[PDB]
Amino acid sequence: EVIPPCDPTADEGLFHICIAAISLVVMLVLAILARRQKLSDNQRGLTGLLSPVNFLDHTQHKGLAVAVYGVLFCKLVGMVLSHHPLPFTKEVANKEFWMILALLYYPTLYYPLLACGTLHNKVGYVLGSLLSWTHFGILVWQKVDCPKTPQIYKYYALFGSLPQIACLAFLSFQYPLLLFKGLQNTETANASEDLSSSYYRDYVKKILKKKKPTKISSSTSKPKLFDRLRDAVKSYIYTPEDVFRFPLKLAISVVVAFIALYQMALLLISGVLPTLHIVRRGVDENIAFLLAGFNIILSNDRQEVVRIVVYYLWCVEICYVSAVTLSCLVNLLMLMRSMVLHRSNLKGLYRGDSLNVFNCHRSIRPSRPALVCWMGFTSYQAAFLCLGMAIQTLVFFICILFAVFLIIIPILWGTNLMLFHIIGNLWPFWLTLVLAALIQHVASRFLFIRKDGGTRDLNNRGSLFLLSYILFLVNVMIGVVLGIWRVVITALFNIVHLGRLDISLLNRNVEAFDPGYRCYSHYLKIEVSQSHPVMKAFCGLLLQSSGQDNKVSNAKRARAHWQLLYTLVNNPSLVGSRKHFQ
Amino acid sequence: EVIPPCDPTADEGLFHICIAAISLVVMLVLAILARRQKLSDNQRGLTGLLSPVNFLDHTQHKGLAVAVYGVLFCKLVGMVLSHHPLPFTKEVANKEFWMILALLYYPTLYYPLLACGTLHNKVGYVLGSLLSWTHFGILVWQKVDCPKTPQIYKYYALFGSLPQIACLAFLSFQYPLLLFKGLQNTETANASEDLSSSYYRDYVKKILKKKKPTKISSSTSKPKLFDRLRDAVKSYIYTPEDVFRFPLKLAISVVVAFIALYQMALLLISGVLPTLHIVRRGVDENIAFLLAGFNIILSNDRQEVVRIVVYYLWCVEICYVSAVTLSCLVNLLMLMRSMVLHRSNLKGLYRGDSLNVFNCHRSIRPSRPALVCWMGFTSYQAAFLCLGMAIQTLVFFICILFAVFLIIIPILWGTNLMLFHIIGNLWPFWLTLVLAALIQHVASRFLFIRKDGGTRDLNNRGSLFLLSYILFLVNVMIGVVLGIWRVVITALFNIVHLGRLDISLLNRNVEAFDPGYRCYSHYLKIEVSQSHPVMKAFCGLLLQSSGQDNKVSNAKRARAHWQLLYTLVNNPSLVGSRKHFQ
Amino acid sequence: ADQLTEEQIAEFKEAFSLFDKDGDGTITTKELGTVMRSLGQNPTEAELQDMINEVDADGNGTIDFPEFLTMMARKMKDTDSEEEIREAFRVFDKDGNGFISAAELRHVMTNLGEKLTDEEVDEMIREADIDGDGQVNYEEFVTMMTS
Amino acid sequence: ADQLTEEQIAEFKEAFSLFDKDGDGTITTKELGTVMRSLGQNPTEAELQDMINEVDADGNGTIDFPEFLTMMARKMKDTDSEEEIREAFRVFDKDGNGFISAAELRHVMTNLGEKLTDEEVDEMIREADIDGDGQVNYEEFVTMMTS
Ligand SMILES: CC(C)CCC[C@@H](C)[C@H]1CC[C@H]2[C@@H]3CC=C4C[C@@H](O)CC[C@]4(C)[C@H]3CC[C@]12C
Ligand SMILES: CC(C)CCC[C@@H](C)[C@H]1CC[C@H]2[C@@H]3CC=C4C[C@@H](O)CC[C@]4(C)[C@H]3CC[C@]12C
Ligand SMILES: [Ca+2]
Ligand SMILES: [Ca+2]
Ligand SMILES: [Ca+2]
Ligand SMILES: [Ca+2]
Ligand SMILES: [Ca+2]
Ligand SMILES: [Ca+2]
Ligand SMILES: [Ca+2]
Ligand SMILES: [Ca+2]
Repeated sequence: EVIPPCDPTADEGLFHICIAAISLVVMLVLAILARRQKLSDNQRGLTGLLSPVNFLDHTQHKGLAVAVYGVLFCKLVGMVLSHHPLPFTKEVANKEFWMILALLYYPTLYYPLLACGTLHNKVGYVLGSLLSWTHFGILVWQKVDCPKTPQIYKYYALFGSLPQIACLAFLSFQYPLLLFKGLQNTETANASEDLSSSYYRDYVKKILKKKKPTKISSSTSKPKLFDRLRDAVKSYIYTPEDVFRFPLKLAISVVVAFIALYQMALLLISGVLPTLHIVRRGVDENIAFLLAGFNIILSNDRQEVVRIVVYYLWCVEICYVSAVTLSCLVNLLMLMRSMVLHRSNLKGLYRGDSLNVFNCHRSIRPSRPALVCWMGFTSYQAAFLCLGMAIQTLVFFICILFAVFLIIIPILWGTNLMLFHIIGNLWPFWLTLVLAALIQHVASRFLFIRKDGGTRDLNNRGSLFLLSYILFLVNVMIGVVLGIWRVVITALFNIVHLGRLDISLLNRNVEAFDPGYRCYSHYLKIEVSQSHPVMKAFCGLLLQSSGQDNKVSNAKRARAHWQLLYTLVNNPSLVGSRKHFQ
Repeated sequence: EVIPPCDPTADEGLFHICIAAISLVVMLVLAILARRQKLSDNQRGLTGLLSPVNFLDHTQHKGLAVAVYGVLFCKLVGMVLSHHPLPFTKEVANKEFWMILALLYYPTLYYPLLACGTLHNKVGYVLGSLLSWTHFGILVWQKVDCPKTPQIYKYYALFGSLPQIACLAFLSFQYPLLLFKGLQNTETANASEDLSSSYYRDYVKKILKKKKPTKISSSTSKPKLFDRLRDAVKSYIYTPEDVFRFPLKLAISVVVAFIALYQMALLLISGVLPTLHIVRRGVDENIAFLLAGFNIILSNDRQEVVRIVVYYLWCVEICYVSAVTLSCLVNLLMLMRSMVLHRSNLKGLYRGDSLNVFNCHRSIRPSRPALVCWMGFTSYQAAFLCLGMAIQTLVFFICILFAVFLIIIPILWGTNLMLFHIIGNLWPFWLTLVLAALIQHVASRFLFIRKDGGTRDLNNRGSLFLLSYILFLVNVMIGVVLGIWRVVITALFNIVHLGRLDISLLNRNVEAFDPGYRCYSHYLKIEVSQSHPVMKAFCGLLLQSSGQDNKVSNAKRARAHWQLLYTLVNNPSLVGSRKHFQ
Repeated sequence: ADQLTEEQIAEFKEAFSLFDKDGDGTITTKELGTVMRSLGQNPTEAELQDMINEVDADGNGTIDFPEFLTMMARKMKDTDSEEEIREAFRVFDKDGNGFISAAELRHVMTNLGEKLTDEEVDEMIREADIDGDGQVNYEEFVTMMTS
Repeated sequence: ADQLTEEQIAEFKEAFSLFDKDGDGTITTKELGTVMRSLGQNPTEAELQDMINEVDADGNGTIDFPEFLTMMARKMKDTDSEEEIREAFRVFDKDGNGFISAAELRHVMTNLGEKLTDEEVDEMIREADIDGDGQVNYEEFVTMMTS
């Protein structure tokens, strides 16, 4: 009902031209410095441009990369809603084709932001800060004026840009903050990615020292239903004190999922309630009378029908709000749960142990299609969550109206009693499914099963073969109640765990065809074959001792020959695997 | 449109009185003979009545028990359809309560049929044959007159009783056939259930002799797409030459499932096509014109609308026939597949091996709720299949109209083109999901992955971290196509394998809450703890040698001491488990 | 009684477990008489004390697992694997002369416990003296494995 | 360098496998120089030939898995487990006198191969002779495990 003209939008067509002129310069400046520093693998193996931040480091600071992907995802959200958004200076060429290259446009535009972190010098952060000042400057100035927008909702683009604002603010408090750390000569250090931190050393230290905390304590005891409120804490515990740091590609995928949860929860609320209050206002009771009289019965008092139809459109709005707040809470509970399970999956794949040994009994081998699944694991995580919030809300919406219109209202008020004329006409029938299932459990523990010496339980036969024959046609009617439970409990479990990748929804025997669990294993297999935290700590002792260091070395060898013996005495089974492998 | 009066039905109220007078006598005759034979566990441990045929024998002849359960299931099918069927001489007492004790009535009525097989004498088969003559006599005579019945269909009760007729005919060719075998003095033998057949002896023989066929042959080679028509034969092969016989309770459950498949396939066809031909005849084109003119557009030629609406009600009948013949074929394919997998699950549980060791690593212990799942496993198998044919047909019906009304008709005729105005308006869009997924597979195998000596493949880094960043927003749009595939492939797999018990539909980590797989493991656990085919062959050497058999026995001991040595020489690891367990 | 794989021993390990509910690894009389009752028969307690005596060779009244293995190993075997008894001779004879002394016998019991008294060892060889010599033939060990 | 469980050795078995692509169980120079290149650095080939020489004690130019284990076992250990070196003394000393001879030393190499020549065995004990005696103290074995 309001339309703002915008001097920012009239300049946004030139801010498309301005910023893309800035981003093209800084990329080619970094092409000059790479021909002035004799860099490692960080150069492009096809042209020579810089790589962005190294993904196969576990000790690298992950504030920049989580920030930039958190911005690049939000521009995808706004791009779907606005139909037009980039016709601006290029040809359309069958306009739906022009809604494609914008997928390749935003990562090109934000590319010099990540590119500064790979150098750690006075050049990078000065160029890095001013760009993060600029994008934070343009967005905030666009939203101070014109908050009300006629696209979707009266406040939508303001609330739609709340992650994208605050995530650029993290770039503004990091590039000057890390430039200020250059006073301590943190720019004379180099891009050695195996820089022996305390993390790599303490992780090997945790393996060998472990024998002294291996001595266990006692066990505690908690009573009923508070341990049940404590075993749920045991699934909450993502915390525990550990020398363990995530991969970079996995750490991005949790936050980018968390932004995607925020965007679907806003799109569902602010797309439905506008078309509900309008009906709640514009009731047209004179017209809804003829809408009633053409199909159904007035049933009394056409004035009171205003009280009637409103008293149901309360409950449609109450249901659809409760459906989103249920579905948003569950996926919030799952990504927290998906955080602790990435920890235990990844330590168990260090050992080659018997946890994920359904495929870890085979060879670690970085094949071709293992690598494509790694290229773009973060996108799969945030894509399966947006479909999660769609289906879960569409299901729970129909699962609460079935409760509200059938058991909640009649216990509250008592208008319609449709189920209690069904269950009230089967009240002797469901007794016999109980009593026969009662007589099978009761007669088993007290007559057939005979606990004996050693608590070993045998059976009093003969009479049992009869009882499993009298109850034959009864147990078919129990077999229908378990039949609908198998269908239900598979439905709930397929939707709750629908937005997770670490878990396969199919059978044990056919896990490899579920495409979600397929791309997660091939991620986690190539992550351990490249950056294992023991061989990356091992080269630290061979590098930082080499750069900082006869019969005298034979005395070192005389210690070395004894330390070979001191290991083999306390480790017997290695002696065969020494002599067969010497 | 026809109504038969029935002199059988007017006598069926007395045939209810007649047969129940016969069945009560023969049960109490067997109570007298059990006080004249000093029987084993076959007596009731609460009253003293006979047990029916022993279920925990693997060598007992399974023609009787499969026949009687095949009759007892069919009476359940007819009992649901007729609302009234037993008001006849007893009180109604809230009539829906009177539709309950009939579940306990038919196994009481057919009880002396199974009870004859547990004696093997001249008394049993003479009494057994005449009863099987009688029930076969009454049913056939009821169906010679009055085939046409106004209940459901013109031929329904004739086609509805085709298993129940022919399964009593097996009782008529078994009780006189086994009575005729009593000429060879097969009634002087006893009810020793461990009767050492060739089965128990050859099964132990297959274990020890196995070392001489353990020498393997070569391997064959077959080209493409005929091996694909041969690996499907490898799932068909239920055949192979083996000394292996099913449990009795498992062997019943396949046939009773096969009858239940026949009954749902008849109820769906003969309940829907009557209400379809009537509309195909009684079209009322003058009335359907006003049915058309009140909602939609005539669009031409109200005479030709007769050709129009008929040309769609061809396809509704063609779809619903094809949906049943698809769903009947799949469950036919699954129970054949469920037959071979019961073989391999059960041999692998003899070993305690590493196949079903998700629970076989724990203790074999016949607990209380393990026994209830065994009591009535056959009912669960035939209950989950009737729900299988319901849902599978309801789903496939909606999955073919989506094909027939959208791709089949327009390629055939070309009236409506609803999808090819959707896909025709995205023809450049889906190219880029291909080309980016093309460029990830192509550039990986030819630039990054470097096969080296020893076929060990490493990667040319640096350039790859860039490519997994340019393609970030593209891979979200690939992540939606895999998102709907995860939802689809879980749906198909949940319906195809819905009528199986040997397979858990939930995750690996939560199999134990699926109630179908729960009752199958607790079956198969108590089946091996009672009748293992090695300890049941072991007591055969201790029984049939005891009833048919100093320094001379010390010479037998001098052979026995040497045979202890001959085993321990060729089996080294048992020596510790001999001396620690002597 | 020959060499077996892990699986072929794993089943006999399993079926042995269905007798001894103790987990101790041995079968008493009452640990046996319940199973015979479960398959129908009611044997005489004096007969069951005789029925263990065929299986038990150590005479301790209880049945070990290799005592359980040899009972099923005797009577369901093939006729002969002539090389494997010839393969057995390389352990029972250090000499290679084919003649197994009582001193060459006690070398094997030295490897495997030497559980029995030497008089009972002397009573073993008195069976194998149909050769007319008092010395174990190549065939004496063979006929003991056949019957 | 102390006693470990199966899991604690299983990881070092795994990280060793990421070097030797042969599966042979040993690391050459070119089997090493590819991994150092993969983490960025370009070492001198003469330096890499020196870098193996710290690890390899047998002097065959190649690295064994217990040769790989001791490198990580030295420098990330705790200060001392005083009982376990005292637990080690029961194998290195039959006498219980605490004094480890060259004859008591070669008993252990007899158990574990006796891979080295006796002159090189003689060059071992010449390190432990700061006691002023030519005899291994209780503490001589201790200081060799610390540094
Ligand atoms: C509870 C259900 C059966 C009620 C039906 C809901 C409606 C919306 C239909 C339409 C599409 C259907 C969904 C599509 C496919 C799946 C994925 C499967 O892994 C779980 C069931 C689930 C999620 C279906 C449930 C039922 C469904 C959601
Ligand atoms: C293919 C589907 C989604 C189309 C929807 C079909 C209609 C009939 C709805 C109504 C009830 C729904 C079914 C009920 C529950 C289940 C069990 C689940 O383990 C697989 C999906 C399945 C079988 C649903 C599929 C969709 C469904 C069949
Ligand atoms: Ca015992
Ligand atoms: Ca014994
Ligand atoms: Ca000799
Ligand atoms: Ca002789
Ligand atoms: Ca090698
Ligand atoms: Ca070496
Ligand atoms: Ca000494
Ligand atoms: Ca000294």
